[PDB]
Amino acid sequence: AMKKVEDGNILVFQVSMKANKYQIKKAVKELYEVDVLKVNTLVRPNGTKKAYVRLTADYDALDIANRIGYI
Amino acid sequence: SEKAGHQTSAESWGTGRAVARIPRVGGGGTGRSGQGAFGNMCRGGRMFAPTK
Amino acid sequence: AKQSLDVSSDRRKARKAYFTAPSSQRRVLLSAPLSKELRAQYGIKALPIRRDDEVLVVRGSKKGQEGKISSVYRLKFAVQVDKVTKEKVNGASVPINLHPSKLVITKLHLDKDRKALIQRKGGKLE
Amino acid sequence: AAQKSFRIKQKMAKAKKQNRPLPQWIRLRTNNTIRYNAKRRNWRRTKMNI
Amino acid sequence: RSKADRMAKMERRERNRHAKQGESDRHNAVSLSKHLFSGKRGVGKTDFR
Amino acid sequence: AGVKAYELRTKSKEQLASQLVDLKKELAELKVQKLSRPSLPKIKTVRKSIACVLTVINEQQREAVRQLYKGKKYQPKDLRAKKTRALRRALTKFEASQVTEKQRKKQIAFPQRKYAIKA
Amino acid sequence: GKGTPSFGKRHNKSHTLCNRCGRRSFHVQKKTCSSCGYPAAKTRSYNWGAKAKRRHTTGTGRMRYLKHVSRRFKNGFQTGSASKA
RNA sequence: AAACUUUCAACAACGGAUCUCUUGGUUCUCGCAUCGAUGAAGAACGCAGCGAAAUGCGAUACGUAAUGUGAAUUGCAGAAUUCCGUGAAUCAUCGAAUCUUUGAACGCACAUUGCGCCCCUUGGUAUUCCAGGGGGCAUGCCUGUUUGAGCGUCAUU
RNA sequence: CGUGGAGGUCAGUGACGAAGCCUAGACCGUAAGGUCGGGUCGAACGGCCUCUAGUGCAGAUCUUGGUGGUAGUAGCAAAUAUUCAAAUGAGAACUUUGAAGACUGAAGUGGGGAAAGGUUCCACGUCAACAGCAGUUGGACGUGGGUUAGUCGAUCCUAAGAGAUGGGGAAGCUCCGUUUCAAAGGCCUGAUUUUAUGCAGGCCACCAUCGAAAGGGAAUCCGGUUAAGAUUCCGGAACCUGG
RNA sequence: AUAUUGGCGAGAGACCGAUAGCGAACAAGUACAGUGAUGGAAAGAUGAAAAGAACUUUGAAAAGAGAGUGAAAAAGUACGUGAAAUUGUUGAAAGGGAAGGGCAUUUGAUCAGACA
Repeated sequence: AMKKVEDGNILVFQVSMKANKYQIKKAVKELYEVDVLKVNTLVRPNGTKKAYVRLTADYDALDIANRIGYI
Repeated sequence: SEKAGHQTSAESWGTGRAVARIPRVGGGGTGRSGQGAFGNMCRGGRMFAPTK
Repeated sequence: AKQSLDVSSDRRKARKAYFTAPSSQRRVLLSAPLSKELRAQYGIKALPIRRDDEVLVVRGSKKGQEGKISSVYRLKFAVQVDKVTKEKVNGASVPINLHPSKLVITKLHLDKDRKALIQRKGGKLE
Repeated sequence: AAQKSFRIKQKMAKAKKQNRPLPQWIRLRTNNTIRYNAKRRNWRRTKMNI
Repeated sequence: RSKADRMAKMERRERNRHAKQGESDRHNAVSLSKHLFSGKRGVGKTDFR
Repeated sequence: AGVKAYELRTKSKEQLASQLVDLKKELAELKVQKLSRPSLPKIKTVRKSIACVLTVINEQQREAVRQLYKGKKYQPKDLRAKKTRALRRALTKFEASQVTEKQRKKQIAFPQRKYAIKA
Repeated sequence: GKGTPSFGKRHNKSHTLCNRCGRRSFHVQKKTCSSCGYPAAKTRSYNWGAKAKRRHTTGTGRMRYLKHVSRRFKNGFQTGSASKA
């Protein structure tokens, strides 16, 4: 996933099951004050939902990762 | 108990060279299947003349 | 003997009520008597043991050793007096579990609620 | 069957998370009669029947 | 851990003597199978080759 | 530690709302630290603190509605008595105690008189 | 030809997971469940099956509601709260 | 003559009988009446700082609030005020709440995590389009209200 | 004569060793059996007078569990076949690399998929069990990582067929039937300026719904990239439906 | 007044004591088999307390040998007592196509009683 932070400008999250692409796109835009270009989601084999969140080109995913903490 | 020993669905197989006449537990796969039942001599069977 | 209908005299009931008793009912069972010093002092025979009391063992191989309780281990029906241990072969130390009916309390650790308990059971305390 | 329904998939996820040995620290508890994971499953030995 | 790891070896022994290839081999032997012993085979069609 | 039950009851509705969002910011951060650290026992206490706020906020909204419908018939179904099914479908204390007009003249006339046989 | 070579042909499921009893006894073409009677209104049970009942009577489940009824009766179906004496 | 075969003791094996145990079963007596459209019995999936199962519970998820007792829990960690007290605990009690997706199952539908319509409300240059949040939409029957239907029929204009 | 429990009695025996078990050691009774010594072990058990019964086994092609002779024997022989050095290792006919020798020979021992299986896919650690020889290796065991779609499918439509409602049968669970002896229901513009829609007034008679991951069907392709993923992510370039 | 192998809370037994008693004393309607209706087991016990054997020395390691804890390892997570089939080692004895049995004595081994 950390490879996908640098190259693709993509954050990776675990998301609650009931959400769809509209609600994730609204929640990331609320919590982090960051515009989203497109969200791509998959269901993991262990039963939870992953979500690849690509940010826009104006915003950098390296700088947001320091604020939340994971790097 | 009046029903103790009778919670089984056995049935006899017939007359072969290598097997007895006691009714045996039907089905297969558990390890109880193929054992004697319903007799006073059988393991897991009722006793003779159940005390009333 | 037994002269009531709610009480039971059955052996299989009394062990099963003991082994599956909850912790609040294990507190009353894990009780320790007071010494003849304190029995003259407060006027009460027995008390439930507490964490911070000082105690003297009176029966067992460890008879004659005294120390403060570390912690009342209710899940094993046992009490771990401090300074009463067995050292292992590798230098490590292991506490010895005791039953608190074989203990004798010499000093009490008084809180507010322990005073009212002494008042309840008829104590003089001071 | 690689075209699976979700109800079929959700029961795979529960069988996947039960496919583990017993934890090591449960050996150390008081009055442990539990020894091994006696409900352990394997794809080779026993089919789980959907 | 070595206290716990040796308890894995102590509890493994009973399954190794019965040659279980896992802790998940619970294939059960039927005591007496029905098609082996319940039959009388005379002139005509028979129960196998 | 964590939040207390009785302390939150003195707070207002605007403050019980802002209490909760600041708690959920902590629980978001502690799930981040849960993967870096091997064991993080603090996350139990901040989790029950969120549940303690939601009980109090639900209670202040429900005791508002009870005084809204107080003294007026037809309160809603979750606010009524739960008692059981067959006891709600039954005659009340007034209706079972009703008796026809012919019996009421009789019970006044001939009640069960209290007597004794000694002398 | 009736034994082991025809057992290779068995790969179409007759039954699927039931929604009510979760039993894998739902016949597809009949659109009914052989174990628990669904989509009929009543649960399929019979008095010839004694062990059929004991697998699915009350008490084998969680009893989310009936485990509190004997306690709420013993107090007497009371309301309000305790008075902090 | 050893080897080998057979019989017997000693010690060691293979195996789990015997004796002594016991939180379970069985039978009799005694008391009691309390499931559900305010969503039950059952079912599926989820939850613990470290759990697969039993047990507990429902996105408030081995619980929360209320009450009682008055210092633990324990396999390791952790927290030290939570220790002369609005207060520990997998305690007990239980009168207030939550209660996912289902189930008589109730908007239609189901081998689909499928598909609508209505109201209030927020965001997108929006009564109509798309989306987010809250409350809704079954059938049979009863009493009542409201708008109606028929040369069935009465006065009247 | 013996065994399990019951009421008595010996103020019976017992952690200085009760029962149980072994014992080509002793004694008694014609016999069922009883007593004693020695070895083992660790906690309860007898004699007598009576009471009671789930009370005595060698056999039932008996029942459950356990062990032998046969026997280190039958066997491990279809699918043309393996060889040498080096590294790894306590160990190599079997693992890895290189050098040789062959085979499947495009209706394949190759490259993908549908049913079906459910993590076997990949990496790190590692061999008690399994792989009917072996094992350092594995589809094993231990811990983790990994499936991204406006365009590919499902979802939509109907086929043979399943099946509610209006009704009529049936003591009844429920059976018939699918446009039927039913009062079975929607859409458009307005005239707008209390603003909501009265009404201008028409048109329609079609009257649930389920049924194909091979039929019908709006719309995407190349090039890169990973230990494992792609017509799905990156870069580049297009098309479609609702607005 | 009367009925009750279900639910809930109680008390008892000339009952069974782990092949018995319910199928289930334990993570039991569990594991497992069958498309499905249904079928459906096995499995209690170290010791008072884990004090579950540091260290030393052989071997790659498993384990062994010493030491060591404990009243006892003849209680070492195969764990109380550990019978018989069956097997190993030592010792005694016999043996030309079975073995074992009965009556009597020799031979070798072995053993209590008893006179004061």
